[PDB]
Amino acid sequence: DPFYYDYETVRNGGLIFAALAFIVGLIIILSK
Amino acid sequence: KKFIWNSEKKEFLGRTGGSWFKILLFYVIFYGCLAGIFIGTIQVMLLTISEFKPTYQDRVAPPGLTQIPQSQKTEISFRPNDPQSYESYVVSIVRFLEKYKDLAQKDDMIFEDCGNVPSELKERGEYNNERGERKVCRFRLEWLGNCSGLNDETYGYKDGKPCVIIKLNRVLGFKPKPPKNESLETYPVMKYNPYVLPVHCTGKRDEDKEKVGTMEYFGLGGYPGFPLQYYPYYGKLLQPKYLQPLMAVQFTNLTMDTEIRIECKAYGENIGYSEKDRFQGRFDVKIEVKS
Amino acid sequence: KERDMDELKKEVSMDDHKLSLDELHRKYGTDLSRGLTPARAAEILARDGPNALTPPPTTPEWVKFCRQLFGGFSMLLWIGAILCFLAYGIQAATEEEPQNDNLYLGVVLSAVVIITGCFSYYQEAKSSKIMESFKNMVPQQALVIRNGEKMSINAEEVVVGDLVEVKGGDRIPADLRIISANGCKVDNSSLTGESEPQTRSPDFTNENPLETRNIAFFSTNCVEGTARGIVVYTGDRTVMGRIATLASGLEGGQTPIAAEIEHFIHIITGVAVFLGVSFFILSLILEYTWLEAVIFLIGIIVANVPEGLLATVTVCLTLTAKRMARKNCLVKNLEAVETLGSTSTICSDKTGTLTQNRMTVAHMWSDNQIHEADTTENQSGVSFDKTSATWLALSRIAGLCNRAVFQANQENLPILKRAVAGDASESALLKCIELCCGSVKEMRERYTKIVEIPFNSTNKYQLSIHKNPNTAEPRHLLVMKGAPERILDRCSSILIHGKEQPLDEELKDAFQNAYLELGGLGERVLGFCHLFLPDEQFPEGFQFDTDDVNFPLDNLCFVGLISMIDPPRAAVPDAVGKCRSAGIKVIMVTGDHPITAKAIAKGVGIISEGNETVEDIAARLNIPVSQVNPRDAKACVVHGSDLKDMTSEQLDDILKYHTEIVFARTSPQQKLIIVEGCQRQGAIVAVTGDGVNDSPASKKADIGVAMGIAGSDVSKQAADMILLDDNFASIVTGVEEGRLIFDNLKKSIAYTLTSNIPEITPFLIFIIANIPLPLGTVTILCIDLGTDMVPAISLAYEQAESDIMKRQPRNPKTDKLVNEQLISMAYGQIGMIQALGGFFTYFVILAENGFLPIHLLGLRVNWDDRWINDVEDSYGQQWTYEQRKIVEFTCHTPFFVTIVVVQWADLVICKTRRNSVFQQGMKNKILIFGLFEETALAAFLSYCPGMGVALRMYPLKPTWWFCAFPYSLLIFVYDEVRKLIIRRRPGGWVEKETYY
Ligand SMILES: *[C@@H]1O[C@H](CO)[C@@H](O[C@@H]2O[C@H](CO)[C@@H](O)[C@H](O)[C@H]2NC(C)=O)[C@H](O)[C@H]1NC(C)=O
Ligand SMILES: *[C@@H]1O[C@H](CO)[C@@H](O[C@@H]2O[C@H](CO)[C@@H](O)[C@H](O)[C@H]2NC(C)=O)[C@H](O)[C@H]1NC(C)=O
Ligand SMILES: CC(C)CCC[C@@H](C)[C@H]1CC[C@H]2[C@@H]3CC=C4C[C@@H](O)CC[C@]4(C)[C@H]3CC[C@]12C
Ligand SMILES: CC(C)CCC[C@@H](C)[C@H]1CC[C@H]2[C@@H]3CC=C4C[C@@H](O)CC[C@]4(C)[C@H]3CC[C@]12C
Ligand SMILES: CC(C)CCC[C@@H](C)[C@H]1CC[C@H]2[C@@H]3CC=C4C[C@@H](O)CC[C@]4(C)[C@H]3CC[C@]12C
Ligand SMILES: *[C@@H]1O[C@H](CO)[C@@H](O)[C@H](O)[C@H]1NC(C)=O
Ligand SMILES: [Mg+2]
Ligand SMILES: [Mg+2]
Ligand code: NA
Repeated sequence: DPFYYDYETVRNGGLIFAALAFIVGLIIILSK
Repeated sequence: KKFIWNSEKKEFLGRTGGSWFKILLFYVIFYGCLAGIFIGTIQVMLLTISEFKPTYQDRVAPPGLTQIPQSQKTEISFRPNDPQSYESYVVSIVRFLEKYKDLAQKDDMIFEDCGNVPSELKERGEYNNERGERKVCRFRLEWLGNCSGLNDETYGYKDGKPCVIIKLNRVLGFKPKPPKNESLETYPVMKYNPYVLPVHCTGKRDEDKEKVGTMEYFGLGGYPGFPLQYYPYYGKLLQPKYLQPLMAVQFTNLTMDTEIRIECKAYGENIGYSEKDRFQGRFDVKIEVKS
Repeated sequence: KERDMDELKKEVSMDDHKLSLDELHRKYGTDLSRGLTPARAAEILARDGPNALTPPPTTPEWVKFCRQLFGGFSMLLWIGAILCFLAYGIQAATEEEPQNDNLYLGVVLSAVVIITGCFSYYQEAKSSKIMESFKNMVPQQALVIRNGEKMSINAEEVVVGDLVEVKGGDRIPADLRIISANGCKVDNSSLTGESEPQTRSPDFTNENPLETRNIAFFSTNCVEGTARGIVVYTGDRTVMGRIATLASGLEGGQTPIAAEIEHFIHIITGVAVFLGVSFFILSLILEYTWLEAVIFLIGIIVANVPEGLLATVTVCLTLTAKRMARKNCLVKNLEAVETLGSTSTICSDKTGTLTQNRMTVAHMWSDNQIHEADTTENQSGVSFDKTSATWLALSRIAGLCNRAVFQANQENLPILKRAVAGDASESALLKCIELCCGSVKEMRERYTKIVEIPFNSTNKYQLSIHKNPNTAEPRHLLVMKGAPERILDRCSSILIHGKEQPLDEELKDAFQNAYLELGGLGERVLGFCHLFLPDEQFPEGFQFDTDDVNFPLDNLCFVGLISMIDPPRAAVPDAVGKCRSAGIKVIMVTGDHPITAKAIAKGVGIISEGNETVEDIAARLNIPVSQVNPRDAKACVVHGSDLKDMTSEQLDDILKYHTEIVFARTSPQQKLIIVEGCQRQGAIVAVTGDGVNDSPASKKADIGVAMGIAGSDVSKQAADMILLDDNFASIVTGVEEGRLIFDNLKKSIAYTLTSNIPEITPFLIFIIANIPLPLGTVTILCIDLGTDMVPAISLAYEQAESDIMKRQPRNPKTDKLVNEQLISMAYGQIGMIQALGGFFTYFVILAENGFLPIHLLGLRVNWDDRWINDVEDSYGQQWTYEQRKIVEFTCHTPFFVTIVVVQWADLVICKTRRNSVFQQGMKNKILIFGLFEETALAAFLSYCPGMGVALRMYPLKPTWWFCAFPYSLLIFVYDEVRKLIIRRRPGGWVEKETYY
């Protein structure tokens, strides 16, 4: 039915993105 | 230091005349370009959508269930004697049903007589513009018995034992699906389960359910619901002057001078509900006929 | 009546020291040889107060906490919170089911000030606590003579009018009136600024009770010798006591950074009330009643207040103060970190601040040649040639014929900063032989001393005879030292590369011009000579008792001269050059003799070489000084005797027409008057001192710089900055960081000020066009106090776009922190593109769901209504209350994301004010993380399970993140081409309107 949106996949993708970008930024500030 | 207004060396509000002109000219050019840019992008946005269908329709997944007396708090409080006490209700009922008169639905080129019996759905092709302006099935006031009458300009409604019709939220391409014959305890209803969307009213608790004595439903041919022959909706552009189905509910045995709560819940598979939106699928009303 | 009390202290002190021995004992009622009875001592002990300065006025910790909750900026956030609860009072009592938005904001605005107060208070308190670990208050017992008996008692147990005796090494307790001395030299360094040890003579010498010698002073140490004296003043009534009380009763002034904050608030509130009022009137003209119009006025004015800017500013200043503490340059004030950057006139102290305040061997005369010894404090200079025989012969005269030795624990300490017992001159000689000529320990015992002659009161000469240990000659070695004019009379032979020559006038006058050269350079020169006694006339067994002429006074062999003076610190000359290079006018303010101060000024950079004073021009033309024109003299020496007879206009004239000024012999009060004269010009003044005379100068100055160790405690408490390492180059670092943080502040501010346009425009057109709300309140808090926190802080980590130490100091009347250009950019251009970028995303979301933008006009009437659950869209669909409210909140969330998207480009363009981004470069790792964290946090605030439940922030459909992409790229390209035209056309248009 066209009245349904897979919001769970998009939400899951937004959280994985929010996790990867934060850990990458942490690697950015820890130049060793 | 706050009298920099003017000087004999040319300053106004802080700067000279030639400088005010330069700055004003720059800001006009800057903002004009910004306006043209916002317009160009918003035009691209207008071109990414069609005229016959909204791109996103999931935020209207569960259709609503509204009423005719759009009360300030979904409450119906008036006096069975004072005519001005219930004027705000009747005025809205007459204005709502003003487009349902036999004289309003007179053109045979845009109206089609569906029938006296709720039948299967009527699909008028695809949603494109290859076909002309679709037909809208007629719905005369006579279907809602005891809450229509053949009154004059003012629909003399019910003072005692009032009337409250319900309406299914018009949704484009929405195909109502009534519950299966395997009805999971749906509060005595007629056996016309396949070609009508059921809607049953009730109280809310042990008190409201006892205060409300008898309810009488009225619809197409006498069924408490909406006939499937009027769905789905094809938009306002392709189907202007469309008449969604109506269904009236009258509360005959009411306990006067007592505010009681009524929940008219619409049943079906394609009808969802929500604990945050008391109107998605279901419908609430607080009636109080104080004499 | 404290106005009169401060005035009677700004006056130079007076005295009755000029009295006969009989009259002083009659006035004080005290025996000259027995002091007073202990009962009479305890009577004045319990009469006026113990001999100790009244402790400073204690500052409770709750006082300075409530202080950090107030201010100028926090005051704006306080009045904003008051308007939030006032608007909430109107909205609650007048409409049905009021919303908790405005109250949620009032409690948030209050919390912003409290958190900022706790953080800034923790930083200033942390600064004061480490200062509490620097008070090495060691009680010092004094030697007081009472009832004919000597008694050692606590310093606080001394009273007025009693005999007090001090030993060489003992610190003078209170202000004494010398009655009997014996070669006693006191150290008036920490008080009046006199460098060399000024002897204390019982007879009255000078009218000024300061230059005189019959007065011992509070906080002064007896260098050598011993002396007696009657206590005149005690406690706060002392010299340095009244100076300290003056420093405690002086005003600190208004810092330039705070003046810029106040000037910033004037513009923020000016445009905030302008918009609030214009829209209040526009609202009443449309349809909204007074009830709703007042809420519009307050909401518009309050929303125009930068909420997150207080924390970013406080943290910005904190981040710079951190680097100040890393290099041991502590600042007791969190904002005094910027004060050095705005400095344009430095008033420096000579003795103790510019110089090391320690006698050190400067130059030497050997073989008719001047050799400069390393006078640096860290021994990082050129070493003289130490291979000839004249150097060994001279070094033995100085290392042997001297009354100076090291102490017990002086072993692991450096050769220079170690304690040495004796005269200051003998101390410099010992530290020079122990550093350039090996060691003096085994070298002194190598020559067994037989008969010595100490320094004499007249014809001051010091001589001694020693046994000869060379494995060649058994003749006794006689060494003698003294003033050059006294040794020239007692010599006939001259040493040259080892052999002797007569006293020929060709090289003798060559020694005289060298004497006048090392003397005119402000140094103290001494003559050293030695002679070999004939072992055939004075055998190894003959004892030459110290009575008659056993050694030939004349016909000696002079080796050379040795000059000495307190040298400037290591990084002092280069630092002065760096301050004059940045354009800071350097003016020396000291109380020392002009003969030494003029030379020090020429040697540090205050007086450039070639520039002549009013006196030098007169000496060059052999004409009186009253003939020359003072305009022909670029520099000038101002004597303290003449400064007393001056007005304000004359001091203004001294400071305007003269670029290199040196104030010599100026009393502490005169130092304060000089500081006030420089402030009358409207320029920022920074005073750097060490002694108690610099306390009223460092307190009144916009910023006082005190030495962490070589400076007294009084001037250390009244100053706003402390140099724990005493490295004067820290001043150069302070002015560099002070200007750098000022520019990074301009950037950090324009960043937060740009976001105000897209934060307020939704609510504005909401009232104008009657459209649903494009941006919610919670979503605004997630921008000001959420995402933008890290980019605004990372914007402080920015570096210099050019050479800051090359440009001139800012003008307090011209170059403001927040000028009309920054508003023309943030509020005028950048924030404008950000607001349009937000509205685009708003229309995109609404039009794709079925609510075309053309259909959104006048829709807020039935939109914000909670009961019209059949609101028709452009396609005819009926929307309930929560369905369309779900769309409005999922329309506020992408608006917030839109702000972050445009903030990407806004952070990259505000990162550089003039240079291109490709020129500066994204090397700021905190800024890169500022973008990564901002993005991850923005996505997290939308896609976390329960965001639509707690903050009403629904997840976004992945197509909305690109609705703001072209707007951000537009912001970046427009500002990049803007900075480009500023580069190629630095003339006026693109620079005087956009460059902020
Ligand atoms: C509509 O209203 C009429 C009254 O105007 C109802 O008619 C009554 O019906 C009852 C039976 O239920 C009879 O006993 C009465 O004699 C009728 N009275 C009149 C005046 O007709 C009618 O029942 C209502 N219709 C419905 C469907 O309830
Ligand atoms: C309509 O409601 C009334 C109540 O208002 C019902 O009549 C009551 O019946 C109880 C017994 O259960 C009596 O004690 C009351 O005195 C009655 N009241 C009146 C006014 O008659 C009545 O039965 C209901 N009728 C229908 C058709 O539901
Ligand atoms: C200007 C450029 C270089 C900045 C790089 C960051 C851009 C490319 C990133 C930052 C945030 C990102 C979005 C993050 C969140 C979502 C929801 C997710 O389930 C799909 C990906 C999607 C739709 C991303 C698209 C690309 C995006 C906009
Ligand atoms: C809701 C609508 C009607 C309000 C429209 C407000 C617009 C027209 C106002 C808001 C801020 C204004 C600018 C504010 C800042 C500058 C720089 C200044 O030195 C000259 C005025 C100038 C150039 C203004 C031009 C007009 C401007 C952009
Ligand atoms: C001079 C050039 C570089 C500017 C060209 C403008 C480009 C960058 C702009 C113009 C219109 C914009 C698009 C407008 C329509 C859509 C569909 C929407 O739901 C998401 C935004 C999206 C995907 C935009 C992406 C960026 C876009 C293509
Ligand atoms: C549902 O079942 C009833 C009997 O249980 C039957 O009479 C009726 O026709 C059925 N309806 C449908 C649509 O199957
Ligand atoms: Mg000093
Ligand atoms: Mg803000
Ligand atoms: Na101060």
